[PDB]
Amino acid sequence: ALLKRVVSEVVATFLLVFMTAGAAGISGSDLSRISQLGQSIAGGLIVVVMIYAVGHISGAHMNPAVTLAFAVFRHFPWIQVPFYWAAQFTGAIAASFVLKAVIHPVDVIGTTTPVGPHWHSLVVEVIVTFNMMFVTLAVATDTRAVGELAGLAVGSAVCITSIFAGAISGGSMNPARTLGPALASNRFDGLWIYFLGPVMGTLSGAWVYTFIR
Amino acid sequence: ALLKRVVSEVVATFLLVFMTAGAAGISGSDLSRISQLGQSIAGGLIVVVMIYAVGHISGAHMNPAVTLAFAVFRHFPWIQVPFYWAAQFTGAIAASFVLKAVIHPVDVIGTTTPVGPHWHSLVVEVIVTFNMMFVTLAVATDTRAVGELAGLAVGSAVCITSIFAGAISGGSMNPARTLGPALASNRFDGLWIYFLGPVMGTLSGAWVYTFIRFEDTPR
Amino acid sequence: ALLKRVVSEVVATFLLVFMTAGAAGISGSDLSRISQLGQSIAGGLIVVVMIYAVGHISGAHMNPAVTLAFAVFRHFPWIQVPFYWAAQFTGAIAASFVLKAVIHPVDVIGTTTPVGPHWHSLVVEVIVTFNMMFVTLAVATDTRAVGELAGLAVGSAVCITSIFAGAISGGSMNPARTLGPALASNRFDGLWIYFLGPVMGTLSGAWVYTFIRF
Amino acid sequence: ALLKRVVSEVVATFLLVFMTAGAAGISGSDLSRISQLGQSIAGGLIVVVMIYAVGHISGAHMNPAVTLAFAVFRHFPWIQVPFYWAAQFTGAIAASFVLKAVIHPVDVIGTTTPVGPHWHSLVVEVIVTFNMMFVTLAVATDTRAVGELAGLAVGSAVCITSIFAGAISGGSMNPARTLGPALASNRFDGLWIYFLGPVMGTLSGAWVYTFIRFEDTPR
Ligand SMILES: CCCCCCCCO[C@@H]1O[C@H](CO)[C@@H](O)[C@H](O)[C@H]1O
Ligand code: NA
Ligand code: NA
Ligand code: NA
Ligand code: NA
Repeated sequence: ALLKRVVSEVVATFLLVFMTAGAAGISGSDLSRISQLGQSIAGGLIVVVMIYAVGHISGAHMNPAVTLAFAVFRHFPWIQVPFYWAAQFTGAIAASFVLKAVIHPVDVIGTTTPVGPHWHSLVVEVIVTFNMMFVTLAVATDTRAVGELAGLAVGSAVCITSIFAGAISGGSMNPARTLGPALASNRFDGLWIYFLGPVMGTLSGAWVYTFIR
Repeated sequence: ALLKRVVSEVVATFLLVFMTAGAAGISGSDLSRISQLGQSIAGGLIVVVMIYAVGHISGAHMNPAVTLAFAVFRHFPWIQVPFYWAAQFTGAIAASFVLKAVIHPVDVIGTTTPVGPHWHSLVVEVIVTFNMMFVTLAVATDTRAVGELAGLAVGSAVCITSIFAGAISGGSMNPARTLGPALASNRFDGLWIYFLGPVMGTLSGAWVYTFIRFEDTPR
Repeated sequence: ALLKRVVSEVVATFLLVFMTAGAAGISGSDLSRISQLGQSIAGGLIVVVMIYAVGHISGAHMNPAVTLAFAVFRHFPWIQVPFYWAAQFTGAIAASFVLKAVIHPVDVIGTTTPVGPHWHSLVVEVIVTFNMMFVTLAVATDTRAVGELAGLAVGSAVCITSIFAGAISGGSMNPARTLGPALASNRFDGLWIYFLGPVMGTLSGAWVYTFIRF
Repeated sequence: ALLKRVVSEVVATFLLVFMTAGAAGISGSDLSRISQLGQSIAGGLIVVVMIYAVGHISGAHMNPAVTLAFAVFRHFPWIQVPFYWAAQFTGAIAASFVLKAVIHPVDVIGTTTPVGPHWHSLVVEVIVTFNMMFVTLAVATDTRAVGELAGLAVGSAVCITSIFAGAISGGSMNPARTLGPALASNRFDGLWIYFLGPVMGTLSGAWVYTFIRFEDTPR
């Protein structure tokens, strides 16, 4: 079971970063090849796809901050958390180095970096990650919520992040989605934001939902 | 119960306004940062997200004119209306001022103000608000409707309003969503429209659905 | 009950046309106010909204050609068809003239008129209307289909029609949605296409679905 | 019952290619007529619509590589594979020539051809087709998946393909949807990629889903 969940998360996060960072990097190189809104939509839709494809096998976390929040609030076994982390970072990094080849001569592989003061990007990442984790705890753990629509709801949140936070921080919510492209592009500006921001956001969204449910 | 629902409404209206106004304001300052269509899609999607997040906790009104319409048509208890109201205005205002901090130097924080003669904005806000409350009453209160799709159905209305009414009134339907950004941006052009228009919209959309949901309608 | 269904259809069709022709007319006037894709998206979304609002009351036909095809294939009673037709045209025409006042000085109120040779628009209206009626009959009348997703499915078809057929015929599928704006705009080019194409479209789509269904 | 499924696949594949290649071709002639994003959305939405129309009839394959993968992994009878392939190629080519008539004087009919080095298009077609088939096998065959949402999930994969792979290979995943337009355009650049790529993509996607769907996978 653990092996199949690990493979599921490797593949789901690989596809998440491949489509998200691929569309972002091509768009950033030339808006006539992929529009800004088009790359934001693609980032939302790949989360929709992965949730309906493996949400019932691994839970489709694709995101180390999400796995952490689920474990902290007793929705997921702590013993599996390092494995999920190993899987998500592995898939994100593989995706990014595959892109670095197949979208060449584009050499900024859909990184998330801050526009403007870094603290803007800190606060925005926290809030938009909160929104995503808040709805995630509802649709993934509350029988009173509409679980069949989990994919649409979480993808919607990712799309929002991409449209709005994309203009400030690049709209990550996801240390692995950030770190892969950063390595493939050798671009690390503000990297710590994309670790601290999302963890704060996932832990607070979860906490607030756990209070109100 | 009540306090959880207040917290729900404050968080949901905050996140509604943060995303709606922040995307609309950044877009309004520079369309290469966020496209017009992008800021409208974000507006609809945040309402989808919040309905799937808290519809089963507080009803995810996130809008005082919706709360009012629900109470008037006996779907929501009057005693909690002020609490919901305070939550929504609180969240909206808090969000607008966090935006004012973090989208700086953008200074117009996604306001809704009239394009052209103000009665165009009044008529449009009533009708697009009617649309949103009409479908809301159906999906939230009618067992024959598809309650599981409430978020998608209401968000779709919100998206239409942002696309079409965005070009005339700014597409609010939501007195708190208008007022927060107004205070944060010191822009109040036509502000009364965004109270009267949505109230008339929700009351009338609720009234019409109430008339058609029953073959023999009471009263 | 017929009264409430007629009111349902007047309201739903008014709103379909108000949003669809409103967005199209403002976009046609100035793409910086509403984008081309934006107005297409609004056209699909209002059908989503109306199907979830009144599909369980009147069936959210909103379209005389759809009402007709439902009745021909015995899914809807013939005696209500004229009332549905009256409701639909009435709502469409009223919304169009409401638009004429509130989007002034825009004066083309979101019409659907052909681009290039008229017969292109005829064929395309037939085919895109087939697609919409085909999915409609599955989701509205086949218990093996996903009835809960009917609004999403039918609205999707409407959005495709706006995006693609919008470049050829204006993408109507809907005699009332075309006639309302035509009257409000005083523009009638190719009007007959938007009666005959959609009727052929809905009848043929319903025929083929009726043939393949189990 | 086979004739009904064959008619279902002719019609579904015809409408898939009619709307996908029609929008792509008009957009490729003139972005002011249909936007690039718009034609991408049309491509995803027609798959949504066809899955909800005929998923319960024929299974809404509309794609010979999908039929192939379903049959290899014992979800579809081998004996019907040639009938579905015949249906899909007939529907697709017929749609292409109808378009050639009604979008004239546009003469490139929504073709999928490589941008840049052809090997990129091979790799990308494999990966994006893998994504499509992976979710497909979940929602069409796994009782734990949300089958009612199959249309939306598969249409979403198609949309992503059109947006991202559209800038590299044209985003096909579908030998039929490539071949029809190529014949009608007299345009065959890198055609083999749209046979090999999608076949590799659906087989490996179906393989990896088969691997992960069971704790103890038979073999
Ligand atoms: C991952 C590497 C895959 C190897 C295949 C590379 C794709 C080459 O591409 C092919 O190159 C041929 C030249 O031999 C040309 O004749 C074809 O037109 C072209 O499509
Ligand atoms: Na539930
Ligand atoms: Na219901
Ligand atoms: Na059903
Ligand atoms: Na299921």
